Amino acid sequence: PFEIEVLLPGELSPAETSALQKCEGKIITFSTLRHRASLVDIALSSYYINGAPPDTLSLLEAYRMRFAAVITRVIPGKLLAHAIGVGTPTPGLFIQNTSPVDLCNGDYICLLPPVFGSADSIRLDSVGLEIVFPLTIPQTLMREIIAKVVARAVERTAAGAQILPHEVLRGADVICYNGRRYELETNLQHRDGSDAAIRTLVLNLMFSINEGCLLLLALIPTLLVRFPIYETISSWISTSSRLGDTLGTRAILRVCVFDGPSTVHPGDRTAVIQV
Amino acid sequence: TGFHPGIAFTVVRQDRFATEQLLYAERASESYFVGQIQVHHHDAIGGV
Amino acid sequence: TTQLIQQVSLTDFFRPDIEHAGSIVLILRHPSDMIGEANTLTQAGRDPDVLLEGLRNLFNACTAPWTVGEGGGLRAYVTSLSFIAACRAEEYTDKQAADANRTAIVSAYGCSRMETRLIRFSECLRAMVQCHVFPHRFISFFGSLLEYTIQDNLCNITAVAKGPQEAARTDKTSTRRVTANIPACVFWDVDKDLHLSADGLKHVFLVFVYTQRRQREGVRLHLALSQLNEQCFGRGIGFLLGRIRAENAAWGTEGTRALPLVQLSNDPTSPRCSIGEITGVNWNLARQRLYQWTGDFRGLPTQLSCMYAAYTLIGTIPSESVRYTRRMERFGGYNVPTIWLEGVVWGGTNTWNECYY
Repeated sequence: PFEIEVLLPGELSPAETSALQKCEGKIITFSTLRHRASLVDIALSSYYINGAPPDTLSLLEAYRMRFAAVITRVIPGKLLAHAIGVGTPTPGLFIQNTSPVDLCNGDYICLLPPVFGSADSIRLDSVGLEIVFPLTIPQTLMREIIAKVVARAVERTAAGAQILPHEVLRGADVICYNGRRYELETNLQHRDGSDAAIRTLVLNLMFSINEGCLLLLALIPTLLVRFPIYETISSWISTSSRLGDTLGTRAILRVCVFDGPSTVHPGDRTAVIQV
Repeated sequence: TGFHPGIAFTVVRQDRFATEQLLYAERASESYFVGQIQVHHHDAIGGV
Repeated sequence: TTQLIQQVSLTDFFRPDIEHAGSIVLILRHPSDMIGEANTLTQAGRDPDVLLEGLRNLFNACTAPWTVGEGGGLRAYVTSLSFIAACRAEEYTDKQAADANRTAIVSAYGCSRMETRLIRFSECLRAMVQCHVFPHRFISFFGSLLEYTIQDNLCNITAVAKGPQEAARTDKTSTRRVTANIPACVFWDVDKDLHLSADGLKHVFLVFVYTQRRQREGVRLHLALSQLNEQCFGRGIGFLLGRIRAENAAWGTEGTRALPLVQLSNDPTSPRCSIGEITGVNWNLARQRLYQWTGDFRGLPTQLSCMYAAYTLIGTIPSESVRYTRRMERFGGYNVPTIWLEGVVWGGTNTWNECYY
């Protein structure tokens, strides 16, 4: 009937201690279930096999299958930690706001680490270990965001492959919510994740859609005014089932602030709770 | 160009100057009644 | 284990004094993204001028233009559901009691200058439903409201996640136990197939009707009480609304043959053009002899315009032999229909699904 406490580096560099104190309020990912998770990040990108190591899917799966933890103040000599995953519940937890997007209480929220552009992270030269903070967004808004990202990537690929320009100005593309402006696809450079890791997934989705629409258009419509030809259909069904299973639904997070402020900005007093 | 006034006109000006206040009450002004106070336990955002 | 959320409210759009304790309220959201996405939602099938005029007159009728319009920061969060429930109860083949209940409601809570606002809201919602903007993505669920206080244009509205009906014991009135009464006159009768002995953990489905008729499109509140999962209920809503689904499909088709290419692709010795395509010397000179098929996309530009199912799995009850009871009371001269629903718990996540099978 005990708990697990993280290690405390005693007599460290003043810069390292200052950085740890500054990042103390930031969310810290939980360690492994059994003993410890220190070389997992290093070994995650070890199978480069003479090329870019696919790590987006692996990190997404790790974040979905791993819980979180809340750290406390640092005291020289003794360290205290709190965990509500498999240990004992705690009477309220304080976590600083991280996601710049506005959030509303009384609604179910999900967790999904972004992979487009850049994300906040902490890295130390003398440590060599980096931690990526996932962004928490509601599922309803997340679905629209990912759909818009997929559409923008598809249109960018079409423009880059067709040679001639094909972008048609359909109007303003600025999303405004509670006085906050959010502009997407404001640039067409330094795209290190647009067609690097999700390119294979979007290509598979596109070819599956193409084969399905061809198969239905072959004989299905009738009111409009040695090869069994089944292995391809079976493979398409298997890939569709696999992607549906790997899509996942991580709705376990919730926000509930007692008499909190209306506007929300990074650096406020929020609460963390589950359902 | 010239702004020749062919008709009369008026303007509206509003002012709001802060002022002090003096309070004085007699003995038979108001009374006070002490209620019942009890200790209750609640939940905070970081503890009890 | 107790969580509370505090929200602000206004007096010109909500009067907490009339409402009693134990009521159920739903939190809305500002249409900041909806006013921008309506252009894509309306699509080329309809025009966005009607929606623009509707939102313009809604903003004009709404008070405090300096706060609302682009953010729900200083707006009334809690909104009474009785008005919309009474408004949407017209198409229920039961109006004798509704008219009697609404005659006093209009006389007391309404009067003054409210008919114009009511008609404006009704036409705005009719235009929103007609244009298929899907405004149901802002409806949530909350617990009972047993506490209310207001001093000057500020209501300290508080709520809880679960329901402590069996453990509250406020003892602030002559009663000994708390209760939560909410009318359920819009409860759809779905017992025609479950009239037999069925007991257990019954599930409540919040189904929204989305009709696609001619100038009679609207969303009406509906309730259900039956122990079913997401598959059987979906199949029931699929093959039980067949007539209205077919009518909507026929109305929405506001407007092409087979092809033998499959046979020649299946048989061997098929004409393959890969080296020529790679070289590019016949990029366009080789495709001129192919099958054009004379395809046209004017037959059906969109297919998601026939959605009629918006059920949400919200609300659970483990009590056996469920049977609603309706009594008669008085609030000073006007009777109110109240249902005794106490000593129960609720919970679960929302599942907004758009089914058009």
